Amino acid sequence: TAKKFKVVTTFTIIQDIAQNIAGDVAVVESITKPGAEIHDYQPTPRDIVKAQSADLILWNGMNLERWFEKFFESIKDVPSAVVTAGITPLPIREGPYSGIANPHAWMSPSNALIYIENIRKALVEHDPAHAETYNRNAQAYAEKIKALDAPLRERLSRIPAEQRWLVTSEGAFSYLAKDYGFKEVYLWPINAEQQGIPQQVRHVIDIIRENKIPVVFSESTISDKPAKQVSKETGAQYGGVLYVDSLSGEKGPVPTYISLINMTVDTIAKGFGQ
Ligand SMILES: [Zn+2]
Repeated sequence: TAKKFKVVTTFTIIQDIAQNIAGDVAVVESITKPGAEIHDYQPTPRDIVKAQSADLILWNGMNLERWFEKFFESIKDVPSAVVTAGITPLPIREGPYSGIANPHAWMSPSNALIYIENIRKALVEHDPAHAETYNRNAQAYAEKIKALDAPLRERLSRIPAEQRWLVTSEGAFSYLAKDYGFKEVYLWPINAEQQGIPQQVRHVIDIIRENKIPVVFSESTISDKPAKQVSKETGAQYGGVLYVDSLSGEKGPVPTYISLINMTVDTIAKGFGQ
């Protein structure tokens, strides 16, 4: 066991999924830090160093990392793999990014199984000496992710279907909402230029009042102020922060992908009174 195979990912969700597949034969690090906004992140010379010292680079694609392709052009002789191949996208509904794939596909546990398979294939291709380990670790982790879906689905099924309105800041939950039958309301369709401008806030407020939706949420990498303004003006409580674009730090309450899905579902369910 000389030097461990080095994997660099764009963001933290992919870091943790890949690290479960890598086990003890590879070390996986994220370019973005926990809590950092990932869509419009501005890479630094230090990020170039980290990616250039890697043996493999993993990214989401599907219009997530607006910075990645320009950044990767500075990197020489390091293979990359997009981890979302084979996932059917949901289009973004409105705004200047309307009609392109919504990148947040990892919020569906079923889609996470495809992330796992794509990461496994990339590690086996670029580090074939450890293929048996990657295959073993991917099978075990896929078992955990597959089993995760049933209790989450049952928990959210307790909310009456007519009342299943998921009101968030970024429209980052479209894949989770599809899986579990929630209608989707948001202050902005995807992180970008305008987040909480008028017109956006007014539309969400109107839907909340028309349907008597009991709760609204924010997310861990963006401002909570728009959601709190919406809750102040309506009958909805502020349900707290959902985790989608980043894990917490490893000593925080959301250290892993499994913890992120569980925490987000638990926070939604509690917002609805379980
Ligand atoms: Zn996002």
